[PDB]
Amino acid sequence: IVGGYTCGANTVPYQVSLNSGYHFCGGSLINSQWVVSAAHCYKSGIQVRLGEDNINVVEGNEQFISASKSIVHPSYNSNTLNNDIMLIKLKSAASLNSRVASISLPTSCASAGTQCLISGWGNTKSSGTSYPDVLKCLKAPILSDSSCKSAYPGQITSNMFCAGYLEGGKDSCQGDSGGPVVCSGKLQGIVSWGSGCAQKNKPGVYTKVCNYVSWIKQTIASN
Amino acid sequence: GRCTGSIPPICF
Ligand SMILES: [Ca+2]
Repeated sequence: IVGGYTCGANTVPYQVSLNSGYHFCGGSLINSQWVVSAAHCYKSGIQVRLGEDNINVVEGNEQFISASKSIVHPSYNSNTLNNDIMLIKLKSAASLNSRVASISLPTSCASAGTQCLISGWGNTKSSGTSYPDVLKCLKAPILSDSSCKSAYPGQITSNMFCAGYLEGGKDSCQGDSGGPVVCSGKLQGIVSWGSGCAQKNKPGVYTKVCNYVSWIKQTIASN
Repeated sequence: GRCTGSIPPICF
């Protein structure tokens, strides 16, 4: 996260880190046994790390649980990033409390201008790289679909939205992929792609979670 | 470039 702030320990209790011997993506806990992340984050050997703040120090609220199932949307296109969503089933249920908690799925899509919270352990620099120890946060608005399309001609599908800034300096970046965009207490977005990070006129692009609620519920029910 | 914020990035 570029241009953001230190969240504070366990203030984003649905935020998870996906770990394969290193942090490589974020995700969002949606019930005690399931996480939502980006399809582009798929790999074998995922360990889900819940209750993290400092991802480099064991502090006491961590739960480390192996993925049992990692389910990429059947229509994910890796060239366009359409349908950039994956469901991860945990091998055992997480213990839910104030510091490890699920986030609600949307009952409707969010409107342009709605302020959202974007979080992750990604890069905090727009030029070069620096990776934080602790979780970072950014408040960012949903942009109009026309502004999104003007920014990214020919590239924005009905399953994507833009959030953030056009003036530069505030965005999700390397290591934030798969993580949450939460608006009014609902998971509306997944960190998906952009042209660089925090560049002028190039806002972040996010998977539009409200389109997938029925798919998520059916997938969980059947697995 | 057009890239994902994964480690490593996926760019296009
Ligand atoms: Ca830790």
